[PDB]
Amino acid sequence: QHIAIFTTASIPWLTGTAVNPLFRAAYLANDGERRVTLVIPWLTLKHQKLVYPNSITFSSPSEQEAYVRQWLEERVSFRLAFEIRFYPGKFAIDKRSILPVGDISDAIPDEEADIAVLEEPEHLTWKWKTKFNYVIGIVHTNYLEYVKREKFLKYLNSWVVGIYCHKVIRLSAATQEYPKSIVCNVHGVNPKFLEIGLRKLEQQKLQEQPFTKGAYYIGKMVWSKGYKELLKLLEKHQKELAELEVDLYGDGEDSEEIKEAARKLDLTVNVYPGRDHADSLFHNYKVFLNPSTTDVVCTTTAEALAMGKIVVCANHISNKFFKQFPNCRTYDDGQGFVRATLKALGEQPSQLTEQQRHELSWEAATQRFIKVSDLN
Ligand SMILES: O=c1ccn([C@@H]2O[C@H](COP(=O)(O)OP(=O)(O)O[C@H]3O[C@H](CO)[C@H](O)[C@H](O)[C@H]3O)[C@@H](O)[C@H]2O)c(=O)[nH]1
Repeated sequence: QHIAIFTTASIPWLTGTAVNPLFRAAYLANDGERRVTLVIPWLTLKHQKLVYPNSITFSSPSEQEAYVRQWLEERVSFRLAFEIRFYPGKFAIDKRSILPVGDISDAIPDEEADIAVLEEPEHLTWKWKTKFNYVIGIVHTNYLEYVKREKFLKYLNSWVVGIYCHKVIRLSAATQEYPKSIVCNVHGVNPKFLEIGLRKLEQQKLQEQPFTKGAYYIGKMVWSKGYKELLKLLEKHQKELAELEVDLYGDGEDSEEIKEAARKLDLTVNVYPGRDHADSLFHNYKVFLNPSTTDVVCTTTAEALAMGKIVVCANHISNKFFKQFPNCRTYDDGQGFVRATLKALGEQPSQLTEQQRHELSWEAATQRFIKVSDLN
C-alpha cells in the first residue's frame, strides 16, 4: 500500500498545510506496512523570498529536501521513512497561495500510484479518480470565510471534490458541506510541544517558576486571522486589562496596520516577527489568547495546550475539539473574554492527564486518520 500526500505548502513556510501534512507523512510511514510519499511545492527563488524567512532560500529542490528532513528529524524521535517529491508551483500573491503548474499527479509514476491524499482538495483539484485507486481529500481551510473577507468557490468546491475524492475529511464542522464527508480532527501536535509541557510540569513540581504572567498570540499578520477581533476586544476593555501585557508574533501584509492599532491602546501590546512556536521564547508564557473564528482547526491552540498553557479562545464550532481540555477557556462575548483572561493570569494552569496528552499526539491523530479514511 502506497500513500501519496499532496499538499499546497512546504516548510519553511510556517502554515498549517505545510506543518500538518509533513507530520502526517512522518507518522503514517512509521505505522509500518505502508509506503509514504509527500508531494510538496518547489518555488522559484523570487517566490521563495515571499513566504520563507528569506534567511532561508534553496537553490534546488534537493536542498529544500535536506532542509525539510533535517527540520522534521530534529522534532520527532524516530528516523523518517517516507519519500519527498516536488511539483513546480507559483505563489499568486492575490490568492495568498501557491498554485500548481503541471499536472501534480505527474510527480507519482502510474506504476506506483495507489492512494492519493489531497490536502486542500479544493485547490489541488483546481487524472485523479483514474490514475489512483483511492483519493481522500482533507479540508484545512474555510475558503468561503477567507475570500468573503478580503479588503463563489462554494459549489465548485463541492463537485470538484466530489468528482475526484472518494472520501472527504473535514478537520472540523467550521467548513463548507462536502460530499462523502466526515468531520474528524486528524491532526496532532509536533511532539516537541508535549515534551515542553512535561518539562513545564516538572518545573512546577520542583517549584521552579514555570510561568511569566503575560499573554501572547501567534499567527500570520492578516486582519482576518484573529487580529481584528483581538484588537477590538483589547480596545473595548482597555481599562479592565490595564495589567495585561500581550505579545503578538507573526509576519504578513497587515503587520504595520496591526502595530499601528496596538500603539493606540492603553495596554502594552507589542508586535513582533513570526517565529517557530516551539522556540524557547514561547516556553514560559502562561496564557495564549486565540480569538480566531476563521480557522478550521487552530493548530496553535493544540500546541499551546500541549505546552501546559491556558488558552482563552472563542466559543466557536472550530474549537469544539479543544473544549474537552480544562485549560481551554471559551468565551461567548467581550465580558467573557476579559473575565476568562483575568482569571487565567491569576491562576496555575491545570495539569494534563496522560489520556489528554495522547489525544493531542500525532500517534493518536494517525489512528483516527487511518480509521476515518477506510485505510484499514
Ligand atoms: O509565526 C508562526 C505562524 C505559524 N506557525 C506554525 O504554523 C502552523 C499552523 O499555524 P496557523 O494554523 O497559525 O497557520 P495557518 O493559519 O497559516 O494554517 C492553516 O491550516 C490550519 C490547518 O492545517 C488552520 O486550521 C487554518 O484554517 C489555515 O489557514 C502551526 O504549527 C504553528 O505553530 C509558527 O510556528 N509560527
